Amino acid sequence: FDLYRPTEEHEALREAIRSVAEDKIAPHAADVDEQSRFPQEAYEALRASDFHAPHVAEEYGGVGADALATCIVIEEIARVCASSSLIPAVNKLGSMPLILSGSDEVKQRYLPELASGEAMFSYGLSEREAGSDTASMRTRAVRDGDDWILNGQKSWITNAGISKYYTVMAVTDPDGPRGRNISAFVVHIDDPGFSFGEPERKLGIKGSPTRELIFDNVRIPGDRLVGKVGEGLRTALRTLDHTRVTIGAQAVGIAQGALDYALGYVKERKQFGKAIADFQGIQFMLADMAMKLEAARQMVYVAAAKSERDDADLSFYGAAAKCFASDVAMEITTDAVQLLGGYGYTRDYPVERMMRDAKITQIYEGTNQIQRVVMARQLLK
Amino acid sequence: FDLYRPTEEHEALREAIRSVAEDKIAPHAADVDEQSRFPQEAYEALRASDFHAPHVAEEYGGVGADALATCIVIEEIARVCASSSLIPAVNKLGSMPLILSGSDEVKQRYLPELASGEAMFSYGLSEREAGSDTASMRTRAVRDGDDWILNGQKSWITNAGISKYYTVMAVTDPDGPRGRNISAFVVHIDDPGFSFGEPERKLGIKGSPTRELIFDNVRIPGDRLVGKVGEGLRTALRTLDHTRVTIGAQAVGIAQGALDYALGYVKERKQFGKAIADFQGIQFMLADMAMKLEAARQMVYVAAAKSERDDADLSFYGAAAKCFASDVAMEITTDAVQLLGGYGYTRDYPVERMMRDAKITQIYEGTNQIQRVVMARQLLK
Amino acid sequence: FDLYRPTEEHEALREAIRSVAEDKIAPHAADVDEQSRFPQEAYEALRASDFHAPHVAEEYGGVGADALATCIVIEEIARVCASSSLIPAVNKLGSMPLILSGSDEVKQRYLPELASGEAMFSYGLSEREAGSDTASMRTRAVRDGDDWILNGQKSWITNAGISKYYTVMAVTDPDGPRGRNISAFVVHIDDPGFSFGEPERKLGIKGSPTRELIFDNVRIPGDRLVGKVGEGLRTALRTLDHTRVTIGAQAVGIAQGALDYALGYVKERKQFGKAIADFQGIQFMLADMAMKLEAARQMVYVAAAKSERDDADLSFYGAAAKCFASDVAMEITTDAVQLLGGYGYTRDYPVERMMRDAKITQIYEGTNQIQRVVMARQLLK
Amino acid sequence: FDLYRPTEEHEALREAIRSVAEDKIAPHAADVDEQSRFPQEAYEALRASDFHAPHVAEEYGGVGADALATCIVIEEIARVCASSSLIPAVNKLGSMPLILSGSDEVKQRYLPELASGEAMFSYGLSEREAGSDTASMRTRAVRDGDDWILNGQKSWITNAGISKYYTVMAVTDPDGPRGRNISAFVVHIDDPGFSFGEPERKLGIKGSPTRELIFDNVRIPGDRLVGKVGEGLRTALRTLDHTRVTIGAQAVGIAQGALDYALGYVKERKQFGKAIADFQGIQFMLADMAMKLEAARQMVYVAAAKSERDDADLSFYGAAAKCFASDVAMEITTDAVQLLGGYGYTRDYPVERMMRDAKITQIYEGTNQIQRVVMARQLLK
Ligand SMILES: Cc1cc2nc3c(=O)[nH]c(=O)nc-3n(C[C@H](O)[C@H](O)[C@H](O)COP(=O)(O)OP(=O)(O)OC[C@H]3O[C@@H](n4cnc5c(N)ncnc54)[C@H](O)[C@@H]3O)c2cc1C
Ligand SMILES: Cc1cc2nc3c(=O)[nH]c(=O)nc-3n(C[C@H](O)[C@H](O)[C@H](O)COP(=O)(O)OP(=O)(O)OC[C@H]3O[C@@H](n4cnc5c(N)ncnc54)[C@H](O)[C@@H]3O)c2cc1C
Ligand SMILES: Cc1cc2nc3c(=O)[nH]c(=O)nc-3n(C[C@H](O)[C@H](O)[C@H](O)COP(=O)(O)OP(=O)(O)OC[C@H]3O[C@@H](n4cnc5c(N)ncnc54)[C@H](O)[C@@H]3O)c2cc1C
Ligand SMILES: Cc1cc2nc3c(=O)[nH]c(=O)nc-3n(C[C@H](O)[C@H](O)[C@H](O)COP(=O)(O)OP(=O)(O)OC[C@H]3O[C@@H](n4cnc5c(N)ncnc54)[C@H](O)[C@@H]3O)c2cc1C
Ligand SMILES: CC(=O)SCCNC(=O)CCNC(=O)[C@H](O)C(C)(C)COP(=O)(O)OP(=O)(O)OC[C@H]1O[C@@H](n2cnc3c(N)ncnc32)[C@H](O)[C@@H]1OP(=O)(O)O
Ligand SMILES: CC(=O)SCCNC(=O)CCNC(=O)[C@H](O)C(C)(C)COP(=O)(O)OP(=O)(O)OC[C@H]1O[C@@H](n2cnc3c(N)ncnc32)[C@H](O)[C@@H]1OP(=O)(O)O
Ligand SMILES: CC(=O)SCCNC(=O)CCNC(=O)[C@H](O)C(C)(C)COP(=O)(O)OP(=O)(O)OC[C@H]1O[C@@H](n2cnc3c(N)ncnc32)[C@H](O)[C@@H]1OP(=O)(O)O
Ligand SMILES: CC(=O)SCCNC(=O)CCNC(=O)[C@H](O)C(C)(C)COP(=O)(O)OP(=O)(O)OC[C@H]1O[C@@H](n2cnc3c(N)ncnc32)[C@H](O)[C@@H]1OP(=O)(O)O
Repeated sequence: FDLYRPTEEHEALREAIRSVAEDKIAPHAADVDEQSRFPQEAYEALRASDFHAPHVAEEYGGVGADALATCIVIEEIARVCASSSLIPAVNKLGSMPLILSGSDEVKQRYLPELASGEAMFSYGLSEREAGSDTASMRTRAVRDGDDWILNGQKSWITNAGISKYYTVMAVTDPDGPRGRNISAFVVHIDDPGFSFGEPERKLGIKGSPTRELIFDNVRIPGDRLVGKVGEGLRTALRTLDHTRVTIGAQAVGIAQGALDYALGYVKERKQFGKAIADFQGIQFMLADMAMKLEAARQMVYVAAAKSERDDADLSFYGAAAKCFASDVAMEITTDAVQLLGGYGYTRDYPVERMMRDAKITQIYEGTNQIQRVVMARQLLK
Repeated sequence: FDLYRPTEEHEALREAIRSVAEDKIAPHAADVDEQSRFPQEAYEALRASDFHAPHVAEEYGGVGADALATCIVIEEIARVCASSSLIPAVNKLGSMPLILSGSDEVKQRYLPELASGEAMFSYGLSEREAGSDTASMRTRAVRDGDDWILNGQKSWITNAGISKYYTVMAVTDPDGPRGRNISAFVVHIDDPGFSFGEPERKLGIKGSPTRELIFDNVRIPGDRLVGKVGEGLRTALRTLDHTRVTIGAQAVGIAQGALDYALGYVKERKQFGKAIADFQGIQFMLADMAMKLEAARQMVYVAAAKSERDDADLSFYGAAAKCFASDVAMEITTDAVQLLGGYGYTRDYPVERMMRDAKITQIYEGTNQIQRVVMARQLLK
Repeated sequence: FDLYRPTEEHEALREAIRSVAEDKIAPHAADVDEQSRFPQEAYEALRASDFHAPHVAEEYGGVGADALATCIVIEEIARVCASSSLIPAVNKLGSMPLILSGSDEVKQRYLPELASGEAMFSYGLSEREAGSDTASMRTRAVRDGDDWILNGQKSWITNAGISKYYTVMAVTDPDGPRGRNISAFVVHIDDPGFSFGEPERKLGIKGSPTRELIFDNVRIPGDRLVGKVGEGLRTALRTLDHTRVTIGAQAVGIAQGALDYALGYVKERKQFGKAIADFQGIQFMLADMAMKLEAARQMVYVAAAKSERDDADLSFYGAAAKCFASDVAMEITTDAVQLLGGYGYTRDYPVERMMRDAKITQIYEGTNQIQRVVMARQLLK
Repeated sequence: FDLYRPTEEHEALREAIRSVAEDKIAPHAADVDEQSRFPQEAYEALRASDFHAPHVAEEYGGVGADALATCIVIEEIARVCASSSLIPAVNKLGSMPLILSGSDEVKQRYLPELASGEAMFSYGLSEREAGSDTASMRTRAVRDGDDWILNGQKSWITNAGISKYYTVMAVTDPDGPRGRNISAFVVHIDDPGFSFGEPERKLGIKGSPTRELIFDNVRIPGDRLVGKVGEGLRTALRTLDHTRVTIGAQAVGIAQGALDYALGYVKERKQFGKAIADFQGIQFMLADMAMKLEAARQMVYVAAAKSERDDADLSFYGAAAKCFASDVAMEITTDAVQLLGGYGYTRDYPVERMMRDAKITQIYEGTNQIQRVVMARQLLK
């Protein structure tokens, strides 16, 4: 009766990534956060064992991992270092427009490099004046001969400056129909006229660089185009249906690492002659954490399986899984800090970082408010 | 990729029970509640299509439906009439101690009658002074020759007076070790010295009779014994691991029928020139309802599959699924009443009954407080 | 230091109404609910001790109680019978348009009768197609000589059929400016062409009659007019600024009676060898109930004092106090049912009625959704 | 009708502290947090206008401000800089054992210095192995001639290293009765054998130093004793009844500054052609923030007035106000971050610091869990 559980191969993949995460990634998490620096140790351990971008097809030298497997990887990394979890998460986000809409030549040019881990990918959608409202973006791409000239800026780009390649969405016709006048392009770190802004000072995922892309007449070849002229936003949003699920998986992981730490702590700590775990009010809190986490985890796995089959209701299930899991992670991390008392408020324990990191999950890949707008559209048609 | 969904056979069973529920059961739900009377129409339609006790093995003339199938049946009935959903739910609860612990002869005597629907089952555990604290029960069974003599009372028995057979737990040794001095017996409606109390006046599931069993020197044969002397509480609690999941499935159904009604209503109703559904604050409420329901539904299906395999962690997952789904159903029904305004507060719409019925799901088969005690034990060992 | 408490005279008024409520009103509450019948015993005890309409000015034979005193009365009644609390609450709601906008002659005609308790008042604003959207009402009043002719219907009128007088809002010019084409009139129970609909079957406040007013060419004298032609909605909404606070006071009372009962119960009931109150998870629940109730109570008193002074920010504080206190009452009553276990789900204990009654407080005098619309307008200008 | 509001003198004090806070304190808040350094600018502006310790009696050169006035000061500072708010809050916490239990000579020695602002006070209760469980503390004070010798350690001391004087609680008889074998002493920064630990690295209130006190045979005169031998814990806990209210006032302030910023932001920011404030889902969020804040604020003022009169139920009201206001501040700050989107997650806006600072309010002066233990004791006796 193999209903409603991961396969044996998924559970073996879980032990393998857990093992890389606990030995190679976890030891460096406090320092990655404290110095706001890229988790280089984690990148190298993920690259050595093929967990840095597992979703890439075997045809390109990839692992060809399914959508649920990929979620388990991101979850198990996020359990110990949220910044590190963004290596596979943003590698998927940036590459997915190619995998969904790109020509065989574009795929063949870029995906092998991701597969071997010589290159990381970023995704450039958001701007200063168009975050949630992606259709109002102002970055322009103009034909010049067979070339494209890009002008404008993207905001908030994860792994910017480290990533070699940048999937960038830009207006290809300012008079074309709203939502359908935008195209996707691969931009290289060394393209002319392309700079980065100063790194953001953030609440959490501090080791993940977050920076503006600035495009000053960036000339790029015509073969940088991903899919069809004007179909770029369509591709960028179809991407978010799949990747929202991985941010759900991240939130679950962050929540799980916080619960693991709090549980271990309250079994050991004694006040009034008893373990903190022996107080029923604490038991009730722990039960609530565990029950909500498990509900979020299963809902993520249901959405991941939907992502793998491309089920017609993926839009609702990806928004619900991401929203739910991020809300739950926010509550659980806040409670994990609480359960350690004074100690939980200090950087000597990891729970305060986990609380800081959880808060991003409610904002990126579409604010939980936008998630609710998307869920309501699906219920009402 | 058949991960994290019901089988095609489960979806065909869903359309069949939905069809019986909408045509034969739903039309009578308001009257079942209003007159506090047994849903006889529903019993007859469930019996005619083999949904009154689907879990019984084919060996006994049953459907031999798996634990998830059984949950979908209870869910789809509970969508339209919570009182009716208790026909399969309490049939399982009452029969499960036989299925788990009874001899071939006991099973062969009672299960065929349930399978054909000539008999309903009830379960007698709780007492006046021992609800949550089952191990402190005072109903006694004393050997007399080969017979047993039962003395005491059970409280709160669902389908009492309608059920022909009663799985009753009683102390078989007042000096034996706590938790392990209790046995299970099948009691017939016509056994000597056995009466019922006056029906409870309840908030909801009003058509489901709820009554005390009174045992005044009830003489019954030695072959009424279910499993082993002293192992009765062990069996009764193992039962609740499986059946807690069906109360989760019930809560989901109640919540789903309330959301279906509220959605339909807010698309039609206009204030300030627009459909109520067009107000973003209402959209956010509806999204929250739908997202929480879906998280509860999936968590129930994960627990049901665990019930079918008898996974070692069933105890945690059944308590979490039941607790979560009942909490969520309470919130959603309260919000469904709200979304209809004045109309939602009247018995002309079904949402107020659905709110009243949802509240029981937080109390029976173990209060949500006891669910949290059980979940905390499992996390801490 | 007389800051942030009621006066000694308010505390003496509290003991007097508590005393009338516990002896004369409470004994009949279960029967008032069970038979859906008017609380006649309560009306007579409130009339005998001047608590049926205490807000009326001494100039009219009234008690001239301030807005906070009036809230304490409604609170202390609502502690034992929510239906009874609506005698002073709807007496205020119906009379307030006269007190605020009526001529000396209108006041002199109607308020003395309320003061002595020969007459109850109702308020007719809502319609079938205009609840929340009051400005879209369709009840019309047309001049004919010096008379007015009323045509249409009002929905959901509390104490209808018992009340002698009806403050009714109607369109006095279908071409006039939206919001400012409506007038208020006093309608007598015996006016020609005036009938009532069949009583609503409700979830709670079942002893309070709730019925449609039907106006079939109701001819009434020109001196029935309350304030100025077209200024009627302005008066009706100014009323709701004051009266929303009394529904806050009601919710507090309902919540307080539920907490009183649950506390008393969990001190007495024993499971597992201890009082239910000795379990820390229950302690935490009780603390949460008590803390939220007290926050709602104080916020109501702050709004009541604002109502008495007519502070400029009353609109925000009345909506916030009503919304908060009703949300809190809904949660507390739901938890009070839970704390009694099985017993809490039966009509032999009063907590289930208190839960049913609490739910109305989230809907009338402006849905909590409308309360949030009003609060957001005030924050944003 | 002067019910349920601050006096005119309280509102004039509010404008004066608001004015000092916005001009002299607010400009430095981001840098105080970013460099984890003491808010020296704020100390000097508070000292110049007599807001650094306003509660001290005029008899000692103080302002003699009442308990509500003192709460408004802490609230208005906390609106712009939570670290700065702890100057008056910890000055009160440290001095209160003297004000409540100290001799005229002890008061005359220490309070004038606080009043003029030449000295700050700290309070040393908590230890490594006794936080919540204060009665189990192990710091010892032993008589030697007329002197006392202190040995042990205190944990988590706010303003340690800056404060000149330290009210320290220590065991004065290890064989005496639990709870009643402890005394309070004033310790000077230059007493022999007294050192500080390395400053804690914290989530928030980073400019407030938090450090261990280490006592290595600290010899101090007999006249350092505050009140009576063995009555020290009694005094320390009576203190917390008053000071818990100021942490409520702090939380309110933090919440208010976060709401002020979010409101201002959502009126200006446009997506999809409209101000973010024009989206009803955002309106509902803002209403909820404002309504909960106001309920917390009033409940704090009610508790402050109780603190000023020393009402018999202060214990319940101080725990409820502190718990409620800190829970509400945690939710509101989390929502304020959310309402700014990406910007809210960066240190260029103050909302993320406000979220980090709010979390401490749930932990110090007694964890919200301990607050619930205290509230349940008061309800149940
Ligand atoms: C750490 C970090 C990393 C990021 N990485 C990337 C990346 O790699 N690639 C990329 O393209 N982007 C990235 N982003 C951008 C991120 O997804 C955007 O911030 C997000 O889409 C919100 O946009 P915004 O900040 O402009 O907020 P806005 O759109 O200005 O929204 C502000 C507030 O308004 C609310 N709101 C907006 N519209 C509505 C509506 N219609 N109804 C109700 N409420 C509404 C929002 O929920 C929010 O609370 C990143 C952001 C962060 C913080
Ligand atoms: C409609 C209905 C149908 C029922 N049908 C059946 C049936 O068919 N068969 C059957 O055997 N029983 C049946 N019951 C009984 C039901 O399961 C019991 O009410 C339930 O086990 C709770 O028992 P109680 O009412 O005695 O509450 P108590 O055990 O008295 O509990 C009272 C309160 O204390 C709390 N509490 C108790 N122990 C703890 C603890 N250790 N820690 C924290 N909080 C605690 C509970 O959660 C509850 O809130 C039914 C009940 C109802 C209402
Ligand atoms: C027991 C009872 C007694 C009553 N007594 C009286 C009385 O004495 N006098 C009287 O005049 N009326 C009375 N009423 C009417 C009551 O105040 C109305 O039901 C209320 O104003 C809501 O109107 P409605 O039922 O038409 O709901 P609708 O206005 O149809 O609202 C339906 C749903 O839409 C939501 N909604 C509506 N507008 C918005 C919006 N703009 N933004 C977001 N959500 C929105 C509402 O909150 C609600 O959830 C009574 C009602 C009841 C149930
Ligand atoms: C920034 C900061 C500043 C501080 N400043 C001062 C200061 O100036 N002076 C001072 O004396 N102290 C100070 N403290 C100490 C602070 O008040 C303590 O941390 C607090 O009393 C909790 O103690 P703890 O950390 O040892 O947690 P513990 O007591 O170990 O508690 C751990 C967890 O167990 C829970 N818990 C404990 N007992 C129970 C129970 N009986 N029932 C249920 N749950 C329980 C707690 O709520 C918490 O969630 C400060 C702390 C911080 C973080
Ligand atoms: C991970 C980060 O940090 S980066 C990404 C962060 N940003 C986001 O997640 C953006 C959040 N916003 C969005 O998802 C969208 O802008 C929304 C949901 C707000 C909708 O905005 P709208 O202006 O209403 O867009 P609309 O729904 O018209 O979509 C525009 C076009 O894309 C298409 N589209 C939208 N969603 C999808 C989808 N899931 N799959 C395929 N196409 C889609 C539309 O159908 C439309 O094309 P069409 O006109 O030919 O049908
Ligand atoms: C559906 C209704 O309306 S009817 C049922 C309603 N009532 C309930 O759900 C009862 C709620 N209460 C319970 O579940 C239990 O009484 C609990 C969880 C509170 C535990 O009570 P305790 O006194 O702590 O019982 P304890 O855990 O010692 O269990 C007693 C015995 O049953 C066994 N047992 C308990 N749970 C299980 C289980 N899930 N599977 C098998 N055996 C079990 C124990 O191991 C023990 O036997 P042992 O001593 O040989 O190990
Ligand atoms: C107790 C029950 O069961 S009965 C009452 C139940 N019904 C309600 O509570 C109704 C709920 N709805 C309302 O409060 C209103 O209809 C609202 C808040 C939704 C606003 O509706 P809108 O169409 O937006 O009305 P608007 O705000 O323009 O008000 C109409 C007029 O009344 C005035 N008005 C509104 N509120 C007030 C007030 N508090 N005081 C004085 N005048 C007011 C307006 O200023 C306007 O007159 P103007 O154009 O001369 O300024
Ligand atoms: C601000 C910070 O960061 S510093 C302060 C941080 N720490 C705290 O707030 C500590 C939290 N803990 C406490 O409040 C207490 O230790 C509690 C509530 C957990 C109670 O602990 P217990 O061991 O149960 O203490 P108990 O209630 O017996 O109190 C000990 C003694 O103090 C007395 N006492 C307790 N509360 C008070 C009070 N509010 N007023 C006066 N005396 C009091 C008791 O009556 C008792 O003396 P007694 O035996 O003569 O009656």
